[PDB]
Amino acid sequence: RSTTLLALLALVLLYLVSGALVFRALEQPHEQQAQRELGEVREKFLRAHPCVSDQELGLLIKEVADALGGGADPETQSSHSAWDLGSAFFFSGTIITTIGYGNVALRTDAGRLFCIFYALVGIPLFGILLAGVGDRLGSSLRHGIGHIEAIFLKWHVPPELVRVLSAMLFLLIGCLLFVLTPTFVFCYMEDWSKLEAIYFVIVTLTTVGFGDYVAGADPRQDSPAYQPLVWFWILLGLAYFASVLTTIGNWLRVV
Amino acid sequence: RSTTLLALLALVLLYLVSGALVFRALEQPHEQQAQRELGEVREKFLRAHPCVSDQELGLLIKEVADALGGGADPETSHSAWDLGSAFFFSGTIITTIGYGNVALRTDAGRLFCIFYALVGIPLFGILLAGVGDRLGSSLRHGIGHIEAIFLKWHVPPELVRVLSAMLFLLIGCLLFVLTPTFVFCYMEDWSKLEAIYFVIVTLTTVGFGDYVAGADPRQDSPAYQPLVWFWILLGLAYFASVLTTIGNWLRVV
Amino acid sequence: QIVLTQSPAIMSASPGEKVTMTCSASSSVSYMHWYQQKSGTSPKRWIYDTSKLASGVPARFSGSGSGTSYSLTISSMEAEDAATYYCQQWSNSPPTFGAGAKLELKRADAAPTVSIFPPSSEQLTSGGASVVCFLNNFYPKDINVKWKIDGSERQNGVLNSWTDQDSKDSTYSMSSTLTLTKDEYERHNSYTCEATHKTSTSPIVKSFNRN
Amino acid sequence: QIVLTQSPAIMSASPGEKVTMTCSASSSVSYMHWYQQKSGTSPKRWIYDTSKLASGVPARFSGSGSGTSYSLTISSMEAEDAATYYCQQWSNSPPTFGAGAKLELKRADAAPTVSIFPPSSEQLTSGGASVVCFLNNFYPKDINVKWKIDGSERQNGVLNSWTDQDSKDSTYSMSSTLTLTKDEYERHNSYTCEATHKTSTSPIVKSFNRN
Amino acid sequence: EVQLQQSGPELVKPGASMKTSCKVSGYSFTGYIMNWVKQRHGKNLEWIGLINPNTGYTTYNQKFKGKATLTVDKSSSTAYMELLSLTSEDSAIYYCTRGNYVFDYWGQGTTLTVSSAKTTPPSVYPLAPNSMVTLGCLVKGYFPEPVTVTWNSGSLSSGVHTFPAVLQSDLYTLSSSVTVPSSSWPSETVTCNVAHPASSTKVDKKIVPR
Amino acid sequence: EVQLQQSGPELVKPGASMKTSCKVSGYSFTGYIMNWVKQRHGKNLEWIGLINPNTGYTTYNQKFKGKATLTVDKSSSTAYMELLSLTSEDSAIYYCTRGNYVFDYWGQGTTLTVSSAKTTPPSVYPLAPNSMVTLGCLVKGYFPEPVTVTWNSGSLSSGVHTFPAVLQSDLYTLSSSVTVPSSSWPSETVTCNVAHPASSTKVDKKIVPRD
Ligand SMILES: [Ca+2]
Ligand SMILES: [Ca+2]
Ligand SMILES: [Ca+2]
Ligand SMILES: [K+]
Ligand SMILES: [K+]
Ligand SMILES: [K+]
Ligand SMILES: [K+]
Ligand SMILES: [K+]
Ligand SMILES: [K+]
Repeated sequence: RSTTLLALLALVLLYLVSGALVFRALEQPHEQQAQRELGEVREKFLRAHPCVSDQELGLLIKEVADALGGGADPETQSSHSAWDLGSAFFFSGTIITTIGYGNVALRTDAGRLFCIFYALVGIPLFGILLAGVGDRLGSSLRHGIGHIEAIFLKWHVPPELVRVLSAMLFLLIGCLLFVLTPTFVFCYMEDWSKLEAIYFVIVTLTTVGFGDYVAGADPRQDSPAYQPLVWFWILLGLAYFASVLTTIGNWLRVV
Repeated sequence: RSTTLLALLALVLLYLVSGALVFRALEQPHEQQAQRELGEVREKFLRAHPCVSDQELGLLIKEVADALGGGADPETSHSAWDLGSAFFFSGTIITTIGYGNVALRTDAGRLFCIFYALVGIPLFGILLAGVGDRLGSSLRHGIGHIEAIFLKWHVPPELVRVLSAMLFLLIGCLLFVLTPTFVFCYMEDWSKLEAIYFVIVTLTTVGFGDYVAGADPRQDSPAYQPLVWFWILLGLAYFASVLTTIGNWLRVV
Repeated sequence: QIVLTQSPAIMSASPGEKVTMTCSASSSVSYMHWYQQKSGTSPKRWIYDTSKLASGVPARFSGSGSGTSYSLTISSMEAEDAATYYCQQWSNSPPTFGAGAKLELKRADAAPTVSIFPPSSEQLTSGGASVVCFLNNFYPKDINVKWKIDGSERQNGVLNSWTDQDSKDSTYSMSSTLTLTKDEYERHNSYTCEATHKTSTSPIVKSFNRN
Repeated sequence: QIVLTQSPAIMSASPGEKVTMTCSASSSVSYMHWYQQKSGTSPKRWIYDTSKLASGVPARFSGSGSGTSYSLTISSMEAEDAATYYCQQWSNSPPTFGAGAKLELKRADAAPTVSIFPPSSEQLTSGGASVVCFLNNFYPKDINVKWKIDGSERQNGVLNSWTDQDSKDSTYSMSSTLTLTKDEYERHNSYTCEATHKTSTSPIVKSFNRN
Repeated sequence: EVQLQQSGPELVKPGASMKTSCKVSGYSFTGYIMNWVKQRHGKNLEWIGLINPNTGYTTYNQKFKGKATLTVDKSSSTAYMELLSLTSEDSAIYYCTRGNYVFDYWGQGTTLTVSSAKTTPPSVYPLAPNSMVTLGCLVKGYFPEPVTVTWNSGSLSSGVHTFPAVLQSDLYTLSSSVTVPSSSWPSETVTCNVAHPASSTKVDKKIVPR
Repeated sequence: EVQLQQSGPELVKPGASMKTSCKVSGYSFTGYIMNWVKQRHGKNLEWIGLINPNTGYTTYNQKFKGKATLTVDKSSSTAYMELLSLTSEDSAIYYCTRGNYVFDYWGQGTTLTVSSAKTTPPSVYPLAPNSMVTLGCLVKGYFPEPVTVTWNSGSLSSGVHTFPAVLQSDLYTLSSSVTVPSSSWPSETVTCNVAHPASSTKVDKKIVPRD
């Protein structure tokens, strides 16, 4: 319905400008401070090292930036592997899920080329498995609810409301198992704050996958089973979450 | 069938182990290239500037890292959180692309981002479905003229349906995969392969962030910055439709 | 390409007075430096990093500021402080400079002592004729000269030259030189140099007749 | 933290001979440096950045290597090249050094000239008794001394001392000193110093009887 | 006592190029950044560029990218600046100064004159006309700068103004003023002594009453 | 001619501290990093730490974090190292050397002796027993180093080996050998002359044949 389509366009377009205003107002001040700190660091270095021109230091910094950007670590001079078998497994998963954290980048042209086909074939394959698991999990959940639903029907609360309350229990546990449980897990395991962990979980299950936070990626932890196993969580959550994302969609269409 | 999905799980897993082996074999031998480059930069600097100790340069590099980590950029209009870039960043969310080349630093930023997405993604999905339908219509409608030609040529109506799909995607591909990749090559001084990698990583909504095109506007070519936003919208729609139908073919199978 | 504005470009102070000169930057800057220049010699670092005093500098000088606004101050003007002061920045490459602020000594106003001189015979024989006027030892510097030949003004082939403030009496002086060909010169009889200075409302006028 | 091994720790070369000494690093480094040291004096930068020669260094020296393996080479030994060479690294702080490689001049083998000396009476009166043995002017340096008292070997109370290679005959010498109390000394009669050297299968033995 | 000693004034034709130098003493030449700055007759200071004497690295003000080349000789701890295809816009004072954030030591400067004119001696003309009297010397048509003017061989030093030279048709002119008690002149002789070193010209002019 | 001139040798008691210097000439002190390095009698070289004379910044080898403090005096372009809580293992040679990646200039070194012992003169004992014959001097129980040994007041100098001193219970011992033609001895008097500057000791011992 062309009218509706343009209305929707204007709407979203406003949802974005709205987002923009908020993130600017919330993040720009931190950013301008950092830009200031960098310049302070340069100026301090010049005053200490008269054998260095501002312009030369500038190049040093550009070169250092490029290397850190490529995943160099400031702390050391040079063991653990980003591409070790467990981590590579994990990396692939990030593709077919479309999450795409990207905390570790491909460097080889061959890597990029293979990645293209790996995804084109991998994502639809995964989508199908996901639909499958979504149906199967909902079924298991629905059968489970039925037994407690039987108790509500005896208590003479209407079949219409009993169904609604069950939803509340239904998601609340789902959320408990897939949102709340993991966030509590991650806080303790990754040294994140409550809020960081929830941020991570949600960024993950929406498949946004910023990559600022990645469970397991931490170099120090000797926890091999953990990170793929987390992927096991990711499978459940993503399915449970997909069920939800369509539904907030329905509510949105209704208004 | 539950048995069948369990079988499907194993298939995937093998698809993952298979992927793992390839990336490991392809990338492990370059894990440490960036360190090596950093060290080279240090050692070169020391040789040029005898008034600097390794340890002092070390701190410089830590302090620089902290600042870049906060969003600073090397100087020699760069604001990632000015209006235009924040708009773009919000887009990366509702699309679920999530490049992440710019991170949120504030806890408030993270908190707001959660709700922004929960409400934003479904809202965008709906607009996307809408645009997918409207665009598919324009496409299929155009193809209609060629379909008329095939029907005259007494090509079976069933194959005519197939050729139209091939066209349907092939024409999109030209406009949405091939055209942009050629565009970006020239604009971003990326290689042919880098550009395709980018395009596809983007339209699959994987959004690694190693390559990003539309974050800031380009003086001397104004149309660039929006055209990309427009492109992403259409491309995402064209890609979704492929997936739903290839998904569509897949689920019955 | 940060731009530094020093305004005003000229100022004057009596000894004992407090002097303040400012430098505004087109975009923020972490430190400002200042140089003193006396005519005839190179600039000297005077103040650096906003408020540090260079080795030579007396304590009556100070500096302050931040962001986009910076200042140099003399608590109590002295005579040796007459100079041009420049601000400079290097928080972004390339470094840049203000266009300087010229600080002269104030003193009691003085009228020009005026003299006019007719072409020497030696010059005439070679075919040239220069009429020279000295406006000497006056204050302040703003001055206007007018040449008149036979009572009517001439404003061609006139060249002017100002001294720097004199070191001991703080006055200024200038020469004005009307340069003609012997022909033009011999055609007229009366030559007048006319000076307008704020000390008097009525011009000072020196004249001579070729006769 | 990075460890540099130089092996072997001693080596010898005739003049004209080619000499190569190696430095292996516990983990890769981008560059190796080398120093030359002669006894009595400080180390000198000899080679730096793997293969650059310091100012005074003759061209018979060269350096090479990469990653974890580095070498210093003398194309054709000369006499002034006898010295100790050290490798050092500074691709990781802290900088570190090899334990050095001592390079001596080769020469024809020579047997020790051996002499044994009883305690002086002067020493005995103060209650001590030192029996001394000189093993002089031999080559190569590897040598073994054994003390025997009344035929039974003694190793305790023995102190040894070696010279540096002689700068002209290229030999070595050592002293061995058995230090006893006057009591122990007077209890026995026969004292023998016994030297084993490459130059013979049969020890060289000097002896004396207390009486 | 850090010191930057620049080479002397330079005179060149339009179109030519020019090289000028700055020797440092009192510190280590290779330890600090060297800069050059232009000042066109008594007006704003303009940073030309820098060189890092230790590394050879140079960067220039965009305005001077084509115009100027900086180099150094480490052994003689001397810095050089070359300017190219000179025009009259290039006539100015040029300084070398040291620093990577503030310019802490400056050379005494060197003056560049870009001109077609040939060495010419001045014509010197007397200027003759109360308690005091003022006399003068007109010194015109000389090149190049400078000239020096004294009075009665230096015996008259109070009351003396020599005005700055100005260009008149590719040549310089100035005058000099001396004021004396009217009892003194013409009772006593007054003579101006003009010297123009470039042309080895030394002239005395008596001021005679009209 | 770059030159790093270290101060003289130092002798201190266990527990005390000690400060030693290195004055640079021939270049700009503040332009280069200064390091100190330890060498304990003829073994591996050990980097102690560095100071940036221009900034005051220091870093130390973990081994020496507690032990050593580096400082500099810019005006006199001198670098200082203080060592604390000295123990016997601190006895070594110490160098100041210049560089931020290779060590390109070294001081001549300075020797630190850490010891409880008090200045003690040596006991000197003669060593008396083919055409050549060998005699000796045992020089024992002296502190500190060094002693000087000559033979016939220096007039007998060919055929002489003086072995390096060794520590025995806080005191030094060495010997010296001289070889001469048997025709010469005992026909001719042979005397070893020992001097110990620290204790102002001068001793002459005639070598006499054993009864
Ligand atoms: Ca930024
Ligand atoms: Ca922006
Ligand atoms: Ca020249
Ligand atoms: K990143
Ligand atoms: K992503
Ligand atoms: K999706
Ligand atoms: K994503
Ligand atoms: K996604
Ligand atoms: K990402």
